[PDB]
Amino acid sequence: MLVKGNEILLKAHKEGYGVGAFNFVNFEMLNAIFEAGNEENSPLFIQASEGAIKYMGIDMAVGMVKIMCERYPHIPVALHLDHGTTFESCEKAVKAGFTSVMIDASHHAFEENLELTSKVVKMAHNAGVSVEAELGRLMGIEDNISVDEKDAVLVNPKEAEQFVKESQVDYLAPAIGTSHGAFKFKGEPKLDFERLQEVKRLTNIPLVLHGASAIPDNVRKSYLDAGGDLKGSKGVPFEFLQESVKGGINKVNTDTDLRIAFIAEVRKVANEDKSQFDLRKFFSPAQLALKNVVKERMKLLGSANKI
Amino acid sequence: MLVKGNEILLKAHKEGYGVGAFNFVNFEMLNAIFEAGNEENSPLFIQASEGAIKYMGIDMAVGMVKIMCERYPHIPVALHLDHGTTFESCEKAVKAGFTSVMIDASHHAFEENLELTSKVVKMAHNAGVSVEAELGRLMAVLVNPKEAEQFVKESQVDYLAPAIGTSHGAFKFKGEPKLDFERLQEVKRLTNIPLVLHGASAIPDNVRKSYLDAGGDLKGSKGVPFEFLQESVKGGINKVNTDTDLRIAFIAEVRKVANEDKSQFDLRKFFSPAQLALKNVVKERMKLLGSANKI
Ligand SMILES: O=C(COP(=O)(O)O)N(O)CCCCOP(=O)(O)O
Ligand SMILES: O=C(COP(=O)(O)O)N(O)CCCCOP(=O)(O)O
Ligand SMILES: [Ca+2]
Ligand SMILES: [Ca+2]
Ligand code: NA
Ligand code: NA
Ligand SMILES: [Zn+2]
Ligand SMILES: [Zn+2]
Repeated sequence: MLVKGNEILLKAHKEGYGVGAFNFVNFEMLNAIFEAGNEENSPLFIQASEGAIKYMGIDMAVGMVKIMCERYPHIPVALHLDHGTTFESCEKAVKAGFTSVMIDASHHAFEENLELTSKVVKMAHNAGVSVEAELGRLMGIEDNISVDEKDAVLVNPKEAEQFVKESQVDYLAPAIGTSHGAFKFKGEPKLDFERLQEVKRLTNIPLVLHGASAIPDNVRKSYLDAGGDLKGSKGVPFEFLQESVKGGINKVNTDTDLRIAFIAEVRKVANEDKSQFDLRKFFSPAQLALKNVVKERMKLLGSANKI
Repeated sequence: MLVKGNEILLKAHKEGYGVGAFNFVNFEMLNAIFEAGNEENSPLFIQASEGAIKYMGIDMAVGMVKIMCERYPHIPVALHLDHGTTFESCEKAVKAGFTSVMIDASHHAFEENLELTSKVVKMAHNAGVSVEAELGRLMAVLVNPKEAEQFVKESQVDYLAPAIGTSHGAFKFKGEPKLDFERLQEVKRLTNIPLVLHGASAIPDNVRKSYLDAGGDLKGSKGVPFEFLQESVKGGINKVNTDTDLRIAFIAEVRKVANEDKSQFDLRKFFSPAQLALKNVVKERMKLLGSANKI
């Protein structure tokens, strides 16, 4: 059933596994994510960014989710606002029926981030919805990066301790070296697992990893075979995602992998039959590929069979 | 708001216009259809086939439509089961919240068709939803006006789909387009109810061109000319099933995006243009059929 996000992540935190948080922009993505959760018997964060809410309309985002939850009442699901940018946006999401909201003010100074985050928390908690906030910048720590300029980019763990204590945020996204999109690393992947472990120790709450797509070999292969361009793309290795969970990550934001898998099949159908214009013949294989990405990720993070 | 199909077709029937009935299989198609209705101030028949209902889940088909009706409360909308094949399928639709259902037993003997249709009509009318049935082969083999007269009186169906020369899909005519408008008018005279044209896509020139420019193949395809559609409405057609045109327009833009940027994998970048092309096909059709500005 639809539940507050912190009910799902507190279980993950205590039992030491990670729960995939999967973005959707329409029916096909949503359906495939839910079918994956049903087949793997796994809890789920379903998320929509502000741009996805603009695309769908917030009434439709929430609406489709509630219908899916009624279809599969046994699956614990949190409906989560991804990268909320203002108090007002988080407020609209609460009113609309989201059960978790991210207020992302990581680009603001520490005092402003904490102030805005605390304001959202007071509002959300009053409505019985959980809150995520973020510290650090979601960009790659390039090689030859200043030893100090690294501490000006990644999460400052002492900041994280105070941040969580004063804001009462339910979960925290600490930047440890990932970033959004298909182009995460020039050269070999590297994440600050020491930093992660220090944050987990200091805060003792569920933590969130953004930019956690892996760009699996089979997915890259499907996209390339269908004539797509992924030159220079590098995701977070499966081994790193498991290490992240060991280090205290409980929510794993995954969006890019889903879209590559999905669009690879759309491109393939278009390539292989020029006369095809039944939408379902494009979107059925696309759904299956996305579903399969989600199912494998659920097993990897250890959320499979945790319902 | 969401209304029984007869509310919409009776007005169209009395005032002599046609109302486009547009199929959807997901959110993008449904949103573009509704935005068309909003921009041309037109009533809407939104339909889902048995196949589309399997694809979406009937719970999602109805749910999405109701959300859209709440988004655009001024637009009269009928939610219609296209090509129901059994009593059971029609009943599920009534129970799920459809406000219109087609029971299609056209391929059966006249007697079986009338029998099954009368059963659906009894259940549906009991629940306040309208019913469409079909007579004739959509490809003698066309509707028999005297059969239609009897079929309508005994079955009490709200609207009828008489076969007059159309058929589904992009390949409607080997040669020149022809419809039996004489047959249409006789059916209209003898039944005096709203009539439904299936296989009504036109495959417009701009849509065909967008599809071919995008690498698609439409060799040999031919739809119902705009002029013939207008002649159909004049002859008594009030519901005009349109599906193929929307899909070609939509998929043309999807193909184009795939062609022009191999690195693009944001779904919205594919489906935003596809929605706009679909919306524009539907807007023009609303104007053509005369349902524009009827709100
Ligand atoms: O951390 C992530 C995903 O990480 P990933 O890119 O590795 O999958 N997320 O927060 C999801 C990304 C949201 C962006 O979507 P919009 O373009 O609609 O704003
Ligand atoms: O009459 C028509 C459409 O006519 P058109 O093909 O000229 O647009 N309709 O009844 C629509 C047919 C819908 C079929 O879709 P499925 O494949 O899901 O069964
Ligand atoms: Ca941020
Ligand atoms: Ca038939
Ligand atoms: Na988030
Ligand atoms: Na129909
Ligand atoms: Zn993110
Ligand atoms: Zn039809």
